[PDB]
Amino acid sequence: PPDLRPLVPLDGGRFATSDLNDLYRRVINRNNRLKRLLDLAAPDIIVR
Amino acid sequence: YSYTEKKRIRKDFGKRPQVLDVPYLLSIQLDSFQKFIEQDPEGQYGLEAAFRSVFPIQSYSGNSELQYVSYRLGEPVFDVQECQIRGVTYSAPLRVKLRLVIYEREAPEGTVKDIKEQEVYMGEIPLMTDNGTFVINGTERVIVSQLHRSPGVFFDSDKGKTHSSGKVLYNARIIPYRGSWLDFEFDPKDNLFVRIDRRRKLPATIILRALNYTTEQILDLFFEKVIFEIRDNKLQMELVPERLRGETASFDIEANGKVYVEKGRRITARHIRQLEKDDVKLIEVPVEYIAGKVVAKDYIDESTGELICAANMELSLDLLAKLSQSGHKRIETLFTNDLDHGPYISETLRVDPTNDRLSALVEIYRMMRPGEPPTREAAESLFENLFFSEDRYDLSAVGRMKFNRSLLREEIEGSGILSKDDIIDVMKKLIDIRNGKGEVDDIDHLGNRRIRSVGEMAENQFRVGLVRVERAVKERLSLGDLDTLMPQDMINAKPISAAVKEFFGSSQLSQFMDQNNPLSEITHKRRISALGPGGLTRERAGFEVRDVHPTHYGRVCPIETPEGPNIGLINSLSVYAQTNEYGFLETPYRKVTDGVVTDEIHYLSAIEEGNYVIAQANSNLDEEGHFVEDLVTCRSKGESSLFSRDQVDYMDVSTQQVVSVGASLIPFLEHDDANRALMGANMQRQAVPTLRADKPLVGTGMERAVAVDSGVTAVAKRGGVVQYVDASRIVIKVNEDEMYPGEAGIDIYNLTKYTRSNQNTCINQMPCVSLGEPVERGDVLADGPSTDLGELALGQNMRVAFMPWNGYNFEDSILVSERVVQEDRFTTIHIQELACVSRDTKLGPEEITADIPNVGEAALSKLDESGIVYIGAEVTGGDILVGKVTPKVKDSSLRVPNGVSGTVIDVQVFTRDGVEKDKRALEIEEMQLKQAKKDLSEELQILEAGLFSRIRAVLEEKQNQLEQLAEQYDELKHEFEKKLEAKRRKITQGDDLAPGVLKIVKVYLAVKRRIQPGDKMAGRHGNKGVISKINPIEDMPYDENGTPVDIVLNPLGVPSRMNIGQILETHLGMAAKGIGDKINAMLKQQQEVAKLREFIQRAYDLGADVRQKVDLSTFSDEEVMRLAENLRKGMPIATPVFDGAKEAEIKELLKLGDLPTSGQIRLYDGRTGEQFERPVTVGYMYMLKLNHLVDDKMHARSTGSYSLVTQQPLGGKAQFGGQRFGEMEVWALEAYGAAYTLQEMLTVKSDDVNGRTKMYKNIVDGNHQMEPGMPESFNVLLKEIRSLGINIELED
Amino acid sequence: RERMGHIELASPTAHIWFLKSLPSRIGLLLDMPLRDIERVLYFESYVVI
Amino acid sequence: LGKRVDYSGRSVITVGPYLRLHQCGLPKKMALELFKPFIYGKLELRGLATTIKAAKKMVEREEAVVWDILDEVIREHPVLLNRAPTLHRLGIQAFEPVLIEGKAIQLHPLVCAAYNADFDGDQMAVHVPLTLEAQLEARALMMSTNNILSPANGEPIIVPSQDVVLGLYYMTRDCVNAKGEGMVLTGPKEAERLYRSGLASLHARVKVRITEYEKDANGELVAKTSLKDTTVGRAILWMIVPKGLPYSIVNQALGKKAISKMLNTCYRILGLKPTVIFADQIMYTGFAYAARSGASVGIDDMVIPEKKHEIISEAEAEVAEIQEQFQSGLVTAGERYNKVIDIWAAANDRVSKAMMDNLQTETVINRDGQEEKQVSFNSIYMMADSGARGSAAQIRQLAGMRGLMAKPDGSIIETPITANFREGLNVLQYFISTHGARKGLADTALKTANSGYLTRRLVDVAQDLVVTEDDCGTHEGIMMTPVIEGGDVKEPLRDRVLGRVTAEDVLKPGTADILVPRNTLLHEQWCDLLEENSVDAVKVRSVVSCDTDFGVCAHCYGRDLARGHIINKGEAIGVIAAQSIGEPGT
DNA sequence: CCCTTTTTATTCACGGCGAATACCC
DNA sequence: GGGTATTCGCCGTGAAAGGG
RNA sequence: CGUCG
RNA sequence: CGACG
Ligand SMILES: [Mg+2]
Ligand SMILES: [Zn+2]
Repeated sequence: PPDLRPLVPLDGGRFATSDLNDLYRRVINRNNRLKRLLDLAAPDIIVR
Repeated sequence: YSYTEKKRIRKDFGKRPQVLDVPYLLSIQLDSFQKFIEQDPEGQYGLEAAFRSVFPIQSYSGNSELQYVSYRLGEPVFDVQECQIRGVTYSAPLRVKLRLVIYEREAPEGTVKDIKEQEVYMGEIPLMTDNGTFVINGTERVIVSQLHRSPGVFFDSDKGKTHSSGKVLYNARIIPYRGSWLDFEFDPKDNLFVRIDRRRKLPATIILRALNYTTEQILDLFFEKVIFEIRDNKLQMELVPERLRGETASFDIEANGKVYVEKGRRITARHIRQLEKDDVKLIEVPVEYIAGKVVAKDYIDESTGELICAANMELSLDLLAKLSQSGHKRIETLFTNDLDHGPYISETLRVDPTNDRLSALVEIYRMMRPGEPPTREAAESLFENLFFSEDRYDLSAVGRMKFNRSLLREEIEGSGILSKDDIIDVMKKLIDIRNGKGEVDDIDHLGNRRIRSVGEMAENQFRVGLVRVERAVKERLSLGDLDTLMPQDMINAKPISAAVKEFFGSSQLSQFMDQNNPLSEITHKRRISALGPGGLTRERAGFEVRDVHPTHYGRVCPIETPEGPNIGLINSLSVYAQTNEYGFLETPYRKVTDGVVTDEIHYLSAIEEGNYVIAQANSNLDEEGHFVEDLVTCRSKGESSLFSRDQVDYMDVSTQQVVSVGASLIPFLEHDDANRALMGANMQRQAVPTLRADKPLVGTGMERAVAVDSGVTAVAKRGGVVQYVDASRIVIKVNEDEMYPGEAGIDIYNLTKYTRSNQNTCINQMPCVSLGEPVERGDVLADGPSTDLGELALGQNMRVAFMPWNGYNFEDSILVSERVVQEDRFTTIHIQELACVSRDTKLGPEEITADIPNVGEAALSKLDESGIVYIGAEVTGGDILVGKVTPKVKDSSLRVPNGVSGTVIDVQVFTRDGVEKDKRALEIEEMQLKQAKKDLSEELQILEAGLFSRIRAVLEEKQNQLEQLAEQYDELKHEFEKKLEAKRRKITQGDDLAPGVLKIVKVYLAVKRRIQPGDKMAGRHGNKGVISKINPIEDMPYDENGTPVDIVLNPLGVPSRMNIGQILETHLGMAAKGIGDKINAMLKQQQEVAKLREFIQRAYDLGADVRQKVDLSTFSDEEVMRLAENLRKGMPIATPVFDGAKEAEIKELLKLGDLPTSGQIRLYDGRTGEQFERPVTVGYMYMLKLNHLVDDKMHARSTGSYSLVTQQPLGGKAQFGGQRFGEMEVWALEAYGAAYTLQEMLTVKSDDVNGRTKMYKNIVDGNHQMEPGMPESFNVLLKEIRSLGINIELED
Repeated sequence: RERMGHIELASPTAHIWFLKSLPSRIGLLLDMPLRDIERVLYFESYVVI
Repeated sequence: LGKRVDYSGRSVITVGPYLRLHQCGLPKKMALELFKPFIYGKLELRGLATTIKAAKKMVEREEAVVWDILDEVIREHPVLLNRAPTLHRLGIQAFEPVLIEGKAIQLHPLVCAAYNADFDGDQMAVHVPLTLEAQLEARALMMSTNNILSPANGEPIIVPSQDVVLGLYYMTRDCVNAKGEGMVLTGPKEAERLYRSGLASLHARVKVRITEYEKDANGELVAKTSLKDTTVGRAILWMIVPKGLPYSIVNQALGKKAISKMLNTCYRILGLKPTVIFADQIMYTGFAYAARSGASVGIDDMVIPEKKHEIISEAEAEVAEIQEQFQSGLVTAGERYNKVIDIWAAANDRVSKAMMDNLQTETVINRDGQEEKQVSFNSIYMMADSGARGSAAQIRQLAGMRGLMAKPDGSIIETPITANFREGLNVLQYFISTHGARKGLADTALKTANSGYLTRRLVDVAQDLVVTEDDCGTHEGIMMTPVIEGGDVKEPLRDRVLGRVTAEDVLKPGTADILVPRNTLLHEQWCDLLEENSVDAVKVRSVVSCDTDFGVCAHCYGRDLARGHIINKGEAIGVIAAQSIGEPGT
């Protein structure tokens, strides 16, 4: 749940965030890339 | 004497005169950056070596050459005094000149078309000030040195730590400067393996086959070749008399009718002497010795062209029969041994099938890259740029020197690249250690460790930035177009600026400097830390690394290490210790020639110390340079032994060579233990400056070096007289012999008043010179924090008695009277900093305008019409200082936290170019321009008076001179107007801020902290403790005169802790106070001058061969009264750490000042008023005050805020949090019953957000009943395990 | 704090706690050493089905 | 397992010698901050404030109305004092806090031996219980007056450390000649009056009439009047001693262990109620007479033996002669080094013996004509002999030579440190001492973390063992016997079987009868019969040979070494055992 | 909001447990 | 045809950032 | 055990 | 997340 991973909006040049949210965002990005890759009839090495 | 020493002469008790003066303590920080800044024609050190390692560069198929011309540093627009109050980085721009030429077509050395030279700016480097600090973000920053291992080759070993067998195992390790390591380890099965960068194992034949070596070019190097020849009967080998010692008799050794060794006879010296005397060459060997040898070279045939056998095989009977019947005259082999030699190369060649260079390169590419398939060309390029490329593997001169010194080479210069013979010499040195004729080295020796300063780390970071810039321009020039635009914007200054901001900012060795004491600043600047980048880890250290080697004599102080996690690694540098050219350490030594001690000094390194013999500094002389004793103690190679008189080669300089400058200020160091002196040196660094810092009665004499070596005081640059004395500035008119013909004239010294340090401690400089006092060069002008007339004054001194007083000094506590509180002695001013940041906000930005809601009617009287608090108003923690409004009305005003109540002394407003204040920053700018105008008017009024005197003395030659001085006056007024316009453009310029802020206001609060029960006070010998109760005056014990004792200590720590130097310090302080009271007795009444001068001469002539030798006959009548005024509170005593005063001199000084010999006078009780049964040791001791105030330790919380990730209270004092109930407290509660105590500890107080409110309501209504509830942390854990692929629930 | 979400996977994947448990659960359940499981899971070799 | 708590504070410890054993000192600001809802509830129940906000405004404005309300809530409400390093159960105790002026907590000196907290800037935490059951558990179980014994052994933890033992040693001592020697007194009050008036000295052999009470009968206490030759200070200290103790515990030398044996005798004869007042009265008398003693150190207190230089000269001559014999080619170096270190150890022992003989016999006082020799009244000798602060080895290193300083790699240098701390030293006699000090500091800094990890591993092994039964009945057991390493004895029979139920009957070697039954407790009376019968091995039930499922019984454990009775049912003894094992591991 | 290519290569003490080569009957 | 002693590695505790 | 970002 | 006592 998002209450277990608090993201306080800091004030500065860079944004402060948690690493677990970035890992989950990377997992969702890889899953969406694989979902876009399966809809194009890709060969074996790229889906591998 | 100088003008400072004539004010108050400190009496010295040293018996041995010094030969070498104490040098500048900040030389290890100043000379390295000086060599980094300036240019050298050789290009060895500095920025020239960094620019020469990259330039020149050459692109492939482009014919473009970008060479180097010169460079020049720029001048910063801000000085040091402006960046400390502005916030910008004190740095200077770097201007470099390059030249880009282009060649013709099909001509690598053709002519050029055009030249491209310009001035390119690449980043701003931070400049070091005169004290050795760096201003990064307005704070002075000090980068400490790094003690790392020198590049080269070493030999480590393990004492059976890997295998269970009891034996020894050696290993060689090559450490380069920038490259990959090379480990050559042994095995218990007599094998050799190669480990590179902690990768997988690899035998030594692969690294030998890859260097273009055959099989016959390997076995002939590590072994001796034995050549057999065919004879008529009983074919024989050659004999060497030095190769058959240690082997049993295998046959009957007999030649020419005389029997040498029979069957089963051990070789004695007579038999080998007869063999060396006969030296015959015809001796037979039987057939059972042939099969024990191996093959050295593969036998080829000259008739059929077929090989007989391969290389490194076993000799059999059919093979020797075929070799005898074929016609092979030369039979080659090697020699095998068990106590002299070792067949390791023959064993290594039979554990792997690697025979050719191709399989060796395949194994190299497999060990280096386990995923990529092996090949031929890329593996050859990989082996080319591993160890035979200067861009990826380069060593310095110290690495080549340590590599050639460990292999017995006379050349100390090289190219810095590894060759093929270096590995052969390393393996040949490694074999002799295993065989028995070698020796092992050690890592803890100071000859193998190198100190890296900031001048090398900044050069390495600049080289990293330069190689990044040249890699970027090489990747850009591979596809870009040429002769298009001037090479000025193609060089990106952003990677170099990011590299120097990462190096000078967030780094392991770039730490803050604590400005609580000048001795603390000197110790922090002279700090040798073994940790940092490129070193070891604190948590991964062992026993011998934290242990100090005996070769640290005079180079590392043994009683200055921080106790705790890192002890023995953050050690400090000694007094006379100096760096070397290669980066080592050297100490001066007096040269002893045929018994005559010459006054010249010689700096000896760590490896040169053991080669010679050095005597001790505590040796009596006959005033001629000779030793009065025959046998004296010295050191030969690391141990103490008695030597003769002629055998003495060197001698120490002084007794203060071993300890540092932090441990030299402890009087009577030889009477204390090592742990007590270590704790005293650690607590002396944490001294806090009091309100009126007075002089110590018992000192050493190096306090003046600490006072004038650190940039915390004001010294005179040129000699002259003082013209104007003020608390803000000091105007000194220079003399005529030091006045430059082109200078401005007088010198103006600005004094910092009430500035904030890094430890929230108030620091200021107060003047000490009078109106019209002659000063000279090197004379002090203003006493800063912890300074008394150019001497370091850490704490105060008072009456100290050692007796138990009603249990108020039970373990370590200190009973302090109310006279110390009433005399305003231990009161410290603390300055805090409170800022207010106003950033961007949607639907109404953050402003400091009027009509702030949620206020009171009393808040308007303390603020102005804008909202800024006035300077000089006593505030209370919880009030409103800066009222900031945030439209979204919402209030975001800056408030004072509870626990601090001070006075506003300075308000700094930093505005941007968009919004400018109309009443706050403008009056600050007017005050700064008025101060600058007053300063320039006071500096040029003397020049205007001199020009008026010139125009009155002068007023055709005279008309031409009048026109000359008139046009000079016009040029002077023109440059005056130009300087005024330049100062107006400099002051009213502005600054840059972060993208997002509007303005930043800062309010400084000055709180006055006094002494209270709960504070921490200590001395200089390790007598730490706290204060229990402020006793009244009439309750304290007193002597017959009625003077009460200020501090009552505990004498129980004297038999427990071995620090008895505090007793000698107390007796010496009592004698000094008696001398001062006898001096003041001649000043309270009307006395003469000659009797006081005679008493002063008697006080400075105790005897026992002192080295002070003052002369009071040369003093005039005006300075004797000033000296008596400076000595009416007590005479300072200089006591060195090992050349200190004896007990007889203390007894003579006690007998001189009408004091008893034992020093224990009978004291009466304060409460009852009767004499004690035993005499009490009472005297004067120099006490200190530590930075452990009770106002920063007391914290309590009943209800407060909680975290968001879990329902638990916070922790600390700045945030409103509670104490942590650890697991050991839960174990201690489980040792008792404590069921409902543990149920309310971790469920009601922390968790149960609906249960703790019910508990608070029950306490309010008057019910002491709780609920169990449900802990929220267990629900967080249940939701966390359920986020994985593991299911967990609760069953009913 | 108690409401959760789920992410579907278009391609199946293996677990880590049942792979490097020392000993492995999949390595104990099947007649296979760990290196062949790492070869199949990292697409290095095939298995006949 | 570890959470942040509320109603907690932290400050710096202070001695505060005017307090009692069951109370401590709390500041007014901490007592006002940690007791805000109690003050709010008292203001609501008293009917003084209108609402909770009015009470909050009255509290945060610093008024003089809620100050006497604090006297009703910090009267019978104990707090939980705690040190930041916790090793066993005595690190968390309960005290009744009083209102003092300052910003520091006053920790009692009698519990400092259990807390292991000196006053060199140490900090401690204080907790406030909220539940009524938590307050009753802090009063009845976690109180400082209830926990006076050690959890590892049956020894009292409330001992005079350095100052009270020095005051009791200076008050009770024998002299040969003083003011008012040879007079007979009528009681202890006359001796105290003569000491306070100044007509008689503190250390003088006088005769007083004392009445000692005995409890040999059952139900009453008899009395007997006698006149014994004693000291005036012992007659003053007899008023501190209650009626349950005889005069044989007062007339001794009264060192460090004598006060502990006196407190153990008072606990084993009278109980817990007269002991907590007797220890406080001992501490009050010691703190009162420590100011009257006036012991101080100096230069003349650390004497130097005049025959030390002769021993040093003959030792250096012997090393020079054996070095000449080594250089001549007679004795090899491997035995010459052992001979040099042996004669240096012998010279160090001779110098130490001469220094001890000079320290213990240096004062002579005459009585009539000829003079007499007695024990010296030196301050360092009084602090070393009584066991107040410092062992004998530190006095040997201080006055005499400190001996040989060893190298940290394992070897030891053959030449020792000649000069002592009173005389001057060079840099050669200060290097190896710094080597050994840095080695010892790194050793303790690593071994305290090793001991912390060891006790952290040792708590979780026996964390689930609760006594659930009283009697089970087992026929097996261990053979308890004092072990013999080869020389003399090390642990007697009394300190091995004290408070443990035996397994079977003990066979007598002389007459072969039955001494003890099977299920019986071994108190302080059966051990005397066991040592008088001179048995070899006793079959005693242990913890390993029990048969209770999921825990042990009350008979297989025995005495809990905290109380005189048996351990009650439901005590987690495994955590106490792990804490008593892991505590002296440092 | 998205691909790619030239090489950032960075150092404990001690113990438990799993896996590829071997001599002998 | 067939198996555990010895050894050697892995794990437990205190290659991806730059511009438009 | 604290301070800092 | 690093430095310091
Ligand atoms: Mg302490
Ligand atoms: Zn049982």
